[PDB]
Amino acid sequence: THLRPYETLGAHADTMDGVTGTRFSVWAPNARRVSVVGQFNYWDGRRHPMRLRKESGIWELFIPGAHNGQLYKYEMIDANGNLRLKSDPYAFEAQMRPETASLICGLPEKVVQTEERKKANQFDAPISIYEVHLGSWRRHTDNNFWLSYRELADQLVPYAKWMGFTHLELLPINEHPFDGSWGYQPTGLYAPTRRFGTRDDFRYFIDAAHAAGLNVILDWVPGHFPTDDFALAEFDGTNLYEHSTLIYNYGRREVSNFLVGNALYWIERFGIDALRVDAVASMIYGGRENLEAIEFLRNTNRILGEQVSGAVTMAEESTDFPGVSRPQDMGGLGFWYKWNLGWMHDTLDYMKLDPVYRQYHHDKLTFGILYNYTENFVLPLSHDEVVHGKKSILDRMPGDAWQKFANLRAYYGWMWAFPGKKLLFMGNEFAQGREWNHDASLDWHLLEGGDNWHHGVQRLVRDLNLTYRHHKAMHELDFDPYGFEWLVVDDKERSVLIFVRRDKEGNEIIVASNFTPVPRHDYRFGINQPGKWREILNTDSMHYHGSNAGNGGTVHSDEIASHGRQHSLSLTLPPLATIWLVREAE
Ligand SMILES: OC[C@H]1O[C@@H](O)[C@H](O)[C@@H](O)[C@@H]1O
Repeated sequence: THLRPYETLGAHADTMDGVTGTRFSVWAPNARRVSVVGQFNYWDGRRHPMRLRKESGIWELFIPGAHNGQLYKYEMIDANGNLRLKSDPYAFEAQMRPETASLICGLPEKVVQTEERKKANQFDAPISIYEVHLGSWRRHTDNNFWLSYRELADQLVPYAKWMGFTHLELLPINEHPFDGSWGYQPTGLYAPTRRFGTRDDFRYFIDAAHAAGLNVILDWVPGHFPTDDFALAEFDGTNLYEHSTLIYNYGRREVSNFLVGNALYWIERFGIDALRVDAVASMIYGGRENLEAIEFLRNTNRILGEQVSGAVTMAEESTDFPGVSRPQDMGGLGFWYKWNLGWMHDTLDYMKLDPVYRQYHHDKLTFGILYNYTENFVLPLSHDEVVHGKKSILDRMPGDAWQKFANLRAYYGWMWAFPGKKLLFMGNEFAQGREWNHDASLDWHLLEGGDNWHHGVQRLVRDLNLTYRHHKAMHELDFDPYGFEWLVVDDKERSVLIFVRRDKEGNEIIVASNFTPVPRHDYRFGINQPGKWREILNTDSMHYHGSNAGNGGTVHSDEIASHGRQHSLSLTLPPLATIWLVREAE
């Protein structure tokens, strides 16, 4: 009604007086007269004229014979007296490249969210996200054509599922005219792009993802106004959706309706489990504060939480605007999760340095625990990091080849144990050497031939995901100080960092990282829980083409004081590696 305007505006199928047809509604308070033109009219605007309404400003009409499948637009007389063809803002399907225009299809049946999908979005869940641009994941060999939604449901769902990810994150699949925007310069907010098939196909892709046990996070764009093809600027002749560089007018009721309404659309009518909002800073800009942007995010989040609890939202915000992932009543904004850009910048800068200069930059691996409780973090290695001459993640690493791969493997070992949910952009899991190209398939060829270093990283990421999801200690208490404790925080001259993760029932898994090529034998450190400890993950294993250094079985604790603790372990730490230890019941 007042929240889901997509249910009454646009083109919908109805039958009045007995006979069937479709009814068209468009919001335009100004503008002299408005008509519907399509395949049922010879595109003649003199035929079917619409009637405007007073206390809404909506032109409407019920055209008999006009059915699902035909194309249509609106021929209007702009409030300044101009003749302009407009596509429906609430178009559910469209046609890209060789034109622009709306379709008649109506709304899809609608999806009631199951309980396993709500459980998976929670703060106590393991959450590991595979971020993908549908247009450049893979391509057909012969001709370089895109995979359709249905082919992605048969190839991209099983892959993300086998690799052990819990979530799939899509770069924007709303209709957009150019591939170079990656989806962030949209023209139709309610239509899945037609690049990969119909909107029912997309719906089928989401069903398949649910059926495989994945949740789906969709990149959502309320921060970028349609500045293309004349799709939403000067709509009726006045600044309908825009202000008075082209930004939204979040102040108006109906505009806020068009945006909020779009959010319930994806979650209820496509079964989307979460929404991510980018450039939140670009939206809410202390002194520039756009009061109406801050309030729009707060109302969206509040309404979502009330109308579809179980679904959550995530945000990227680059100015440390306090309280991004906190309840509205204080700081506010009201997002469930926040991208940890600081950690991504810190660990990468650290990771980049010659292993030999790391002793002077230790503070880049520790500093992130100081503020881990001010926001609910996702640790993101996303698309922004591998474009525009920023190099891939693997090209950031130092040394000859084997060293770059050992470094990258150790980093993932660190990343997957650090408080925060995980996000990995496609191509990173097999260590692509080249930067991402939206125009081409990923470098899947690196994985051709006999077992190689890239298979090694790919196997690691899978074990990393599987292990991480098995042990509560690794995910239960990310956002509670009890969940993480330092064991060795100040071994700067050797670059060794050891800490513990802790589940609700007190169980500890020990994480040790060696960030230099020098292997450490008989490395002694204090523990809280004496007994028998055993490796469960070792990034230097030869299964990932490491050198296979390690502890080769159970190691018992010694009652020998160390680092202020009554008991200790003496271990091998493999070079440029991280390991995880679990305690054996006795
Ligand atoms: O089109 C398919 C092929 O395209 C190339 O650009 C990629 O590097 C290959 O890995 C891929 O398999």
